[PDB]
Amino acid sequence: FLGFLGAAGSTMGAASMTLTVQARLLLSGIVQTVWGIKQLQARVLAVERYLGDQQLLGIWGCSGKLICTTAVPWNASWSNKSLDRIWNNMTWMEWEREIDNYTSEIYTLIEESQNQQEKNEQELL
Amino acid sequence: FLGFLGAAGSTMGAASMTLTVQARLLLSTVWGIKQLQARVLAVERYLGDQQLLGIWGCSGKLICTTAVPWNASWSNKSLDRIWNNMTWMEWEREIDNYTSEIYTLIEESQNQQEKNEQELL
Amino acid sequence: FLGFLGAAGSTMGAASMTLTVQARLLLSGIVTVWGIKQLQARVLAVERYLGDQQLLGIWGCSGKLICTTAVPWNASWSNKSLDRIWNNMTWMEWEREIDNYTSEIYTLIEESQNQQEKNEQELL
Amino acid sequence: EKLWVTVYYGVPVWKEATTTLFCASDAKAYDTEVHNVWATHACVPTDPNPQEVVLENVTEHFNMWKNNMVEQMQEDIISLWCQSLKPCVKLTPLCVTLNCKDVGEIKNCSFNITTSIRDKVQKEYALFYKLDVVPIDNNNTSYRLISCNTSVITQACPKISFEPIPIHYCAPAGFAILKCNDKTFNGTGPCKNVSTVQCTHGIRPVVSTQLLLNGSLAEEEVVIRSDNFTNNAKTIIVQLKESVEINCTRPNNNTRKSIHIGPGRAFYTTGEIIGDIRQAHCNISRAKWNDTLKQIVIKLREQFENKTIVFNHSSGGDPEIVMHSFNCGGEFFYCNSTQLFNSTWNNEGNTITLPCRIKQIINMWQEVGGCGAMYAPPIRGQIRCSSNITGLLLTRDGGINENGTEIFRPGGGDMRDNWRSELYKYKVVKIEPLGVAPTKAKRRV
Amino acid sequence: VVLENVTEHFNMWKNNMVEQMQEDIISLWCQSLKPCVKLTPLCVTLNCKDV
Amino acid sequence: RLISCNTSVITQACPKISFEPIPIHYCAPAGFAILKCNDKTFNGTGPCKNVST
Amino acid sequence: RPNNNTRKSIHIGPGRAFYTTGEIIGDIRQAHCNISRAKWNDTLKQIVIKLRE
Ligand SMILES: *[C@@H]1O[C@H](CO)[C@@H](O[C@@H]2O[C@H](CO)[C@@H](O[C@@H]3O[C@H](CO)[C@@H](O)[C@H](O[C@H]4O[C@H](CO)[C@@H](O)[C@H](O)[C@@H]4O)[C@@H]3O)[C@H](O)[C@H]2NC(C)=O)[C@H](O)[C@H]1NC(C)=O
Ligand SMILES: *[C@@H]1O[C@H](CO)[C@@H](O[C@@H]2O[C@H](CO)[C@@H](O)[C@H](O)[C@H]2NC(C)=O)[C@H](O)[C@H]1NC(C)=O
Ligand SMILES: *[C@@H]1O[C@H](CO)[C@@H](O[C@@H]2O[C@H](CO)[C@@H](O)[C@H](O)[C@H]2NC(C)=O)[C@H](O)[C@H]1NC(C)=O
Ligand SMILES: *[C@@H]1O[C@H](CO)[C@@H](O[C@@H]2O[C@H](CO)[C@@H](O)[C@H](O)[C@H]2NC(C)=O)[C@H](O)[C@H]1NC(C)=O
Ligand SMILES: *[C@@H]1O[C@H](CO)[C@@H](O[C@@H]2O[C@H](CO)[C@@H](O)[C@H](O)[C@H]2NC(C)=O)[C@H](O)[C@H]1NC(C)=O
Ligand SMILES: *[C@@H]1O[C@H](CO)[C@@H](O[C@@H]2O[C@H](CO)[C@@H](O)[C@H](O)[C@H]2NC(C)=O)[C@H](O)[C@H]1NC(C)=O
Ligand SMILES: *[C@@H]1O[C@H](CO)[C@@H](O[C@@H]2O[C@H](CO)[C@@H](O)[C@H](O)[C@H]2NC(C)=O)[C@H](O)[C@H]1NC(C)=O
Ligand SMILES: *[C@@H]1O[C@H](CO)[C@@H](O)[C@H](O)[C@H]1NC(C)=O
Ligand SMILES: *[C@@H]1O[C@H](CO)[C@@H](O)[C@H](O)[C@H]1NC(C)=O
Ligand SMILES: *[C@@H]1O[C@H](CO)[C@@H](O)[C@H](O)[C@H]1NC(C)=O
Ligand SMILES: *[C@@H]1O[C@H](CO)[C@@H](O)[C@H](O)[C@H]1NC(C)=O
Ligand SMILES: *[C@@H]1O[C@H](CO)[C@@H](O)[C@H](O)[C@H]1NC(C)=O
Ligand SMILES: *[C@@H]1O[C@H](CO)[C@@H](O)[C@H](O)[C@H]1NC(C)=O
Ligand SMILES: *[C@@H]1O[C@H](CO)[C@@H](O)[C@H](O)[C@H]1NC(C)=O
Ligand SMILES: *[C@@H]1O[C@H](CO)[C@@H](O)[C@H](O)[C@H]1NC(C)=O
Ligand SMILES: *[C@@H]1O[C@H](CO)[C@@H](O)[C@H](O)[C@H]1NC(C)=O
Ligand SMILES: *[C@@H]1O[C@H](CO)[C@@H](O)[C@H](O)[C@H]1NC(C)=O
Ligand SMILES: *[C@@H]1O[C@H](CO)[C@@H](O)[C@H](O)[C@H]1NC(C)=O
Ligand SMILES: *[C@@H]1O[C@H](CO)[C@@H](O)[C@H](O)[C@H]1NC(C)=O
Ligand SMILES: *[C@@H]1O[C@H](CO)[C@@H](O)[C@H](O)[C@H]1NC(C)=O
Ligand SMILES: *[C@@H]1O[C@H](CO)[C@@H](O)[C@H](O)[C@H]1NC(C)=O
Ligand SMILES: *[C@@H]1O[C@H](CO)[C@@H](O)[C@H](O)[C@H]1NC(C)=O
Ligand SMILES: *[C@@H]1O[C@H](CO)[C@@H](O)[C@H](O)[C@H]1NC(C)=O
Ligand SMILES: *[C@@H]1O[C@H](CO)[C@@H](O)[C@H](O)[C@H]1NC(C)=O
Ligand SMILES: *[C@@H]1O[C@H](CO)[C@@H](O)[C@H](O)[C@H]1NC(C)=O
Ligand SMILES: *[C@@H]1O[C@H](CO)[C@@H](O)[C@H](O)[C@H]1NC(C)=O
Ligand SMILES: *[C@@H]1O[C@H](CO)[C@@H](O)[C@H](O)[C@H]1NC(C)=O
Ligand SMILES: *[C@@H]1O[C@H](CO)[C@@H](O)[C@H](O)[C@H]1NC(C)=O
Ligand SMILES: *[C@@H]1O[C@H](CO)[C@@H](O)[C@H](O)[C@H]1NC(C)=O
Ligand SMILES: *[C@@H]1O[C@H](CO)[C@@H](O)[C@H](O)[C@H]1NC(C)=O
Ligand SMILES: *[C@@H]1O[C@H](CO)[C@@H](O)[C@H](O)[C@H]1NC(C)=O
Ligand SMILES: *[C@@H]1O[C@H](CO)[C@@H](O)[C@H](O)[C@H]1NC(C)=O
Repeated sequence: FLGFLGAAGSTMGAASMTLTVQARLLLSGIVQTVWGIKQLQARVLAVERYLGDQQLLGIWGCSGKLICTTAVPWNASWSNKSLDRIWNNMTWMEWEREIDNYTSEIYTLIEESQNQQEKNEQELL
Repeated sequence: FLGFLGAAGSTMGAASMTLTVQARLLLSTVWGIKQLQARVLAVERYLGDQQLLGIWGCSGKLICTTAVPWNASWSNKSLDRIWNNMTWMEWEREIDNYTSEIYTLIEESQNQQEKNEQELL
Repeated sequence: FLGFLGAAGSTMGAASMTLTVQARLLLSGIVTVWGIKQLQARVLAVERYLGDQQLLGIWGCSGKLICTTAVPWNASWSNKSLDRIWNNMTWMEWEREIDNYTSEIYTLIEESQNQQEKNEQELL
Repeated sequence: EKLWVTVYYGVPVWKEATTTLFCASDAKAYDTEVHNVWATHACVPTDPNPQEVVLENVTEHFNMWKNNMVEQMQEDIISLWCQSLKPCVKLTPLCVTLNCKDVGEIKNCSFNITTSIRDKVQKEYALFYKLDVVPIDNNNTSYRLISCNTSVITQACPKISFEPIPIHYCAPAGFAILKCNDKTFNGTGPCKNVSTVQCTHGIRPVVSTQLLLNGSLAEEEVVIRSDNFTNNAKTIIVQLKESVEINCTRPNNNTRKSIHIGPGRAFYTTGEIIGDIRQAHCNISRAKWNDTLKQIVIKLREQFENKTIVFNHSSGGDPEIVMHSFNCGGEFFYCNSTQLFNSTWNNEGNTITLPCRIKQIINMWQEVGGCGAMYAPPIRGQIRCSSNITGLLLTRDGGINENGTEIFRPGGGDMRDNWRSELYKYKVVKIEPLGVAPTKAKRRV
Repeated sequence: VVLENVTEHFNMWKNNMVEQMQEDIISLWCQSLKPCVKLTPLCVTLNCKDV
Repeated sequence: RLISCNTSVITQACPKISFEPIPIHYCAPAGFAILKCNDKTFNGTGPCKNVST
Repeated sequence: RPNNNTRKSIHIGPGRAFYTTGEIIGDIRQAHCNISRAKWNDTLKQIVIKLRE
C-alpha cells in the first residue's frame, strides 16, 4: 500500500518506478452563504490546477503517458552530476532545488525541437 | 443545433455517424453568482467525463477498444440482437445497474497495461 | 525568442515555426467588486480554451499541434497555390479570405473521422 | 497534385471583441490598514518587468471614440464609489431647518438634534458653506441641506482615504492588449509602431472637470485629437509636452468635533476654527501657462481651424459643471477659473491666483448613477497638494460669426472624456489559435 | 499515508491557515444576524426599579 | 440605557438559529495537500520526523 | 377605468415621495369590463362537451 505521497523523501530511482500511485489523485475529478462562495472560488482551483499541467504535458511528448522523452542534449550550464549520484543517494525534493532557476530555461527549449519534429513529420509525407 | 440529440430512436448501428453532432455541444449581485455557478457547472460536466476518457483508452478519440473479457453473467445478446433491433436508450436501461461494476473492470488490466511500457523502457 | 505574439505579421513560413510560443502563455498568466471581476474573468479564459480544445480533440488531433486531415480541399473557396499563401501573406491576412467558410469547413473536418474510426475498428 | 488540409494550433488572429478586465497594482502601498476606496489592496500584486514585445510588418486600425473598454472604466468608478459609501454612517435625519448666523465664507449653523436616546433635545451646532445649504423663505435665516429633496445624503467613510494611487488594468489570459506609440498619433487610424503588451500601464483613476491632472506627458510635442472639428457639441482632448504645475493649499486650520446623531452612527463636522480665516486658492505660474498656450495654438492654427481664434470662460448657468472640480486630501473644490482664458490670440503678475470655494456635500455620482449624495468629512489641519496639469478639455460654442472664428469654452462637462486621454492607445482582442491551410500530407494511418 | 525518511520545517505562529480560520468566524457570525429582527428603537430611557 | 448605544447597532441573535458548535473539517482542494506532524511533544517551530500527509 | 387625475407628491420625510390621487377630474364611475355574450357561453358549451367523457 503506497498511497498518496509515498516514497517522497526516499531514493530518486525508487520513486521512478512508482509514478502511478500518486498521479491518480491529481487526476479523477469525478464526483465519485459564506462557504457557498468559498466553494465556488476553490472548485475552480480544482479544474485550474489539473488542466494547468495537462497543457504543458500534451505539448511536449506526453499524450496519455507519464514518461515521454525529448531530444534536448542536456546542456552543461546547469548541474551535471553523474548517474550514480542522481539516482542513488538523492531525492526529488533536493533535485528541484538545485535546478529551480533553470526550470523555465529547460522547459522553453522543449517546445522548440518539437515543432521541428512536427514540421519534419508533415514535410516527410 | 442541426442534430443535437438527433437519431436517438433509430437503429443502434446508425450511431456510427451522429457522435460528432452531439459531442460538439457539451459546453456550447447574487443573480450573477447563480448564473456563474451554472457556467462552472458545465465546466465540470464536460472534462469530468473527459478525465475518465483520458484515463483508460480514449485520450483524444471517440471509439477505443478494451481487452476486458465481458463475461456472460449479464445479458447474452449477440451482435445482431444488439446493433440492429435496439436503440441506445433501451440498451442503457438493461445494463444500468451493472455499469458501476463495469467501469472499475476496464481500470483493471489498464494500470497493469501501463506497467509493460515502463518495464520495456 | 520572439516573445508572445512575435512573428504575427511576418511570413507564413516563419510563422509555421513558432506555433507553440502562443500556446504556453495562453491560459497561465498572473494567477469584493474587484473580486467578482477577478473570478468572472479567470473562468472566462478556462471555458474559452476548452471551447476550442474539443475542436482539436475531435477532428484529427489528440494533444498534438500539427495533425493532418483527409478532407480533400474542395475548390469552392480560395484556390491560391502553395507558392502564394506560404510566401507573402500573414495569418491575419489569410483569415480574412476564409472566415465565412469555417462553418462549413469545421463540420467537414470533423467528418471523415468517424469514417476512419470504423476502418481501424473493423480491421481488429 | 491533389491538396489536402491541415490544422494549426497557435495562429494569431485578433478580430477584437469585449471582455472583463483584471486589476493590478504596483504593490507600493506599504501603509497597511488604509484600505482606500478603489480596493487597491484587493487587486493582484507582484507584476514586475512589463516585458513588451515589438510587432513588425503589421498594420491594423486603432480607434478611441468607438472604444468600449473606457465604458468599463467609467462603469467601475460608478460602482467603486457607490459600494464604498454603503457600509458606514448615514446622516439622513439632518434634513432639519437650521437657524444659522454669519460668522462670511463659513456659517455657524445650529439646530435641535435628537441623540441616541429618543425624546431628548440637545442644542448642537456645526459649520456649513453656502454651497451646501439653501433657504426656503423671503428674508428669514432658515436653512436646509441642498440635496434633501428626492435624494439620500450619506457620510463618506472617515477612515478610508481618497488618495489617487495608480492601478493597472489587465485582460484575462488568451486576450491581448495592443498599443500604439507612433509619433503624433491621429486618434483614429492605422498604426505602425504596434507593440503587444502583457497588460496596460498605470491608469490614474482621478476625477476632474475642465482640466486633467497627473496624466502622462506627450512623447514628442503637443497633440490635439478629436472626432470632427466641424461640429459644435463634440469635445476636444489635448495633451501637453511640458507639465504645468500648481503649488497650492487651503489655509483653513480648524478642529473636528464628533456630534452624535444616534444608535452607533456618528456625524463628523468641524468645530472651533482656529486662526485667521482664509479662502481656498491656487497659484498657476505665468510664463509657464501662456507659454504653454502658445505651444497649443501652434497647431491649433493647422488644417482644422484656420485663424482668428479666441479663448473664453465657461458658459455659466448650472454651477456644478462650469467651474473646475478638484480633489486632494479628502476635500472637494469648486474653483473660479476664468483668469486662465481671459486673453485673445491673434496675429504683469508673476502667478495666477484662482479663487475657489469648498463644497462639502457633493452630488456628482448621483446624477449619473443614482447611488446617493456624499458628505465629505472635514480634514484636520491645513492641507497642501501639488499636481501637474497634463491636459485640458475644450469645447467650441455654436453660433454664427462672419468676421471671426467661434470662441472656445472649457466646460466639457463629461465623465467619459476624462479617461479617454490616457486610454487613447489601447485595444483588446481575443486570440483564437485555430486555423487551416493546405499542404501535401495524407494522414497515412 | 505515513512518510518515512522525511524532514520538513514547520511553524504555527505564522501559519496562514489559522488566519483564514479567524476570517470565517467573523463572517459566519456577522452574516447570521442580518436577515431577521433588529431592535434599534430600544436605546431609550429605562425607568428601572430593582426587584 | 443599554450599554452598547455607543458606536454599535444592536441587533438580536436570531431565534431559530442555534449556537451549538457542530464539528467541521477543513479540506484542501484537488492539487493541494496538508502536512501533519503527529510527533510526540511537538515544540512548535522546528524539524519534525513523523510527517504524515 | 375612468380615473383621470393629477397625482400628488407628499413630503413623507428626507428625500422620499408618496404618490396618491387627490384631484380627480370629471365624473366618477365604477370600473366595468365587457365579456361578449354568444361567444362566452359558446366557449362554456365547448368546455362541458369534452367533459362528457
Ligand atoms: C497628483 O499626484 C501628486 C503626487 O505628488 C499628489 O500630491 C500628493 O497628494 C497627497 C494627498 O494627501 C499628499 O499627502 C500625502 O499622502 C501620502 C499618502 O501615503 C502620505 O504618505 C504623505 O505623508 C508624507 O509626509 C509626512 C510629513 O507630512 C510624512 O510623515 C510621511 O511619512 C509621508 O512621507 C502625505 O500626507 C502629498 O503630500 C502630495 N504630494 C506632493 C508632492 O504634493 C496630488 O494630490 C495628485 N493630484 C490630485 C488631484 O490628487
Ligand atoms: C456659534 O454660536 C455659539 C452660540 O451657541 C457661540 O457660542 C458658543 O456656544 C457653545 C454652546 O454653549 C459653547 O460651547 C461655546 O463655548 C461658545 N463659544 C464661545 C467662543 O464661547 C459660538 O462662539 C459661535 N461660533 C462658533 C465658531 O462656534
Ligand atoms: C516603433 O515604436 C517602438 C516603440 O513601441 C520602437 O521601439 C523603441 O525604439 C526606441 C528608439 O527611439 C528605443 O529607444 C526603444 O528601446 C525601443 N523599444 C524597445 C522595447 O526596445 C521602435 O523602434 C519603433 N520603430 C521604428 C522603425 O522606429
Ligand atoms: C468665478 O470667478 C470669476 C472671477 O472673479 C467670476 O467672474 C466675476 O463675476 C462677478 C459676478 O458678480 C462679476 O462682477 C465680475 O466682473 C466677474 N469678473 C470679471 C473679471 O469680469 C465668476 O462669476 C465666478 N463664478 C461664479 C459662478 O460666480
Ligand atoms: C510633475 O512634474 C515634476 C517636475 O516636472 C516631476 O518631478 C520629477 O519627476 C521625475 C520622474 O518622476 C524625477 O526624475 C525628477 O527628479 C522630478 N523632479 C524633481 C525636481 O524632483 C513629477 O514627477 C511630475 N509628476 C507628479 C505626479 O508630480
Ligand atoms: C507516526 O504516526 C503514525 C500515525 O500518524 C503512527 O502510526 C500509529 O502508531 C501507533 C503506535 O503508537 C499504532 O497504535 C497505530 O495503529 C498507528 N497508526 C496506524 C494508522 O496504523 C506511527 O507509529 C508514528 N511513527 C513514529 C516513529 O512516531
Ligand atoms: C377632501 O377633503 C378636503 C378637506 O380636508 C376638501 O377640501 C379641500 O381642502 C384642501 C385643504 O384645505 C384645499 O386645498 C382644497 O382646495 C379643498 N377642496 C376644495 C374643492 O375646496 C376636499 O374638497 C375633499 N375632496 C378632495 C377630492 O380632495
Ligand atoms: C527509508 O526508511 C526505511 C525505514 O526502515 C529504511 O529501511 C530505508 O533504508 C530508508 N531509505 C532511505 C533512502 O533513507
Ligand atoms: C549552454 O549554456 C551556456 C550558458 O549560457 C551557453 O553559453 C551555451 O551556448 C549553451 N550550449 C548549448 C548547446 O545550449
Ligand atoms: C550517498 O551514497 C554514496 C554511495 O554509498 C556515497 O557517495 C555517500 O554515502 C553518499 N553521497 C554523499 C555525497 O554524501
Ligand atoms: C537562483 O537564483 C537566485 C536569484 O535570485 C539566487 O539567489 C540563487 O542563489 C540561485 N540558486 C542557486 C542554487 O544558485
Ligand atoms: C464472470 O462474470 C462476473 C460478473 O458477475 C465477473 O465478476 C467475473 O469476473 C467473470 N469471470 C471471469 C473469469 O472474468
Ligand atoms: C445467456 O446465453 C444463453 C445462450 O448463450 C441464453 O439462452 C440465455 O437466455 C442468456 N441469458 C440471459 C439472461 O439472457
Ligand atoms: C424487433 O423488435 C420488435 C420489438 O419487440 C419486434 O416486434 C420485432 O419482431 C423485432 N424484429 C426482429 C427482426 O427481430
Ligand atoms: C438492477 O439491479 C438492482 C440491484 O439492487 C435491482 O434492484 C433492480 O431492480 C435492477 N434493475 C433492473 C433489473 O431493471
Ligand atoms: C518583414 O520586415 C522585414 C524588415 O526588414 C523585411 O525585410 C521583410 O521583407 C518583411 N516581410 C514581409 C513579408 O513583409
Ligand atoms: C464544392 O463546393 C461547391 C459549393 O459549395 C459544390 O457545388 C461542389 O459540389 C463541391 N464539390 C465537391 C467535390 O464537394
Ligand atoms: C463571407 O460571407 C459573408 C456573408 O454575406 C460576406 O458578407 C463576406 O463578404 C464574405 N467574405 C468574403 C471574403 O467574401
Ligand atoms: C428648535 O430650535 C429653535 C431655535 O431657536 C428653538 O427656538 C426651539 O425652541 C427649538 N425647539 C425645541 C422643541 O426646543
Ligand atoms: C433682510 O433684512 C435685513 C434687515 O433690515 C436687511 O438688511 C436685508 O437687506 C434684508 N434682505 C432682503 C433680501 O430683503
Ligand atoms: C428641492 O431640491 C431640489 C434640488 O434638486 C431643488 O431643485 C428644488 O427647488 C427643491 N425644492 C424646493 C421646494 O425648494
Ligand atoms: C484622422 O482621422 C480622421 C477620421 O478618422 C480623418 O478625417 C483625418 O483626416 C485624419 N487625420 C490625419 C490622417 O492626419
Ligand atoms: C462631424 O460633423 C460633420 C458635420 O457637422 C459630419 O458631416 C461628420 O460626419 C461628423 N463626423 C463624424 C465622425 O460623424
Ligand atoms: C513647489 O514646491 C516644491 C517643493 O519645495 C518646489 O521644489 C517647487 O519649486 C515649487 N514650485 C513652484 C512653482 O512654486
Ligand atoms: C493648526 O491648528 C492646530 C490646532 O489648533 C495647531 O496645533 C497647529 O499649530 C496649527 N497650525 C499652524 C501652522 O499654526
Ligand atoms: C506670457 O507671460 C509672461 C509672464 O512674464 C510675459 O512676460 C509674456 O509677455 C507673456 N506673453 C504673451 C504672448 O502674452
Ligand atoms: C465670451 O463670451 C461671452 C458670451 O456672451 C461674451 O459676452 C464675451 O464678450 C466673450 N469674451 C470675449 C473676450 O470675447
Ligand atoms: C480680462 O480682459 C479684459 C480685456 O478687455 C480686461 O479689461 C480685464 O481687466 C481682464 N480681467 C482680468 C481679471 O484679467
Ligand atoms: C458613551 O460614549 C460617551 C462618549 O464617547 C462616553 O462619555 C460614555 O461614558 C459612554 N458610555 C458609557 C456607559 O461609558
Ligand atoms: C523550540 O523552538 C524555539 C524556537 O523555534 C527554540 O528556541 C527552542 O530551543 C526549541 N525547543 C526545543 C527544540 O526543545
Ligand atoms: C382627464 O383629465 C385630464 C386632465 O389633464 C385631461 O387631459 C383628459 O382629457 C381627461 N380625460 C378625458 C377623457 O377627457
Ligand atoms: C348564448 O348566448 C346567446 C346570447 O346572444 C344566445 O343567443 C345563445 O342561444 C346562447 N347559447 C346557448 C347554448 O345557451
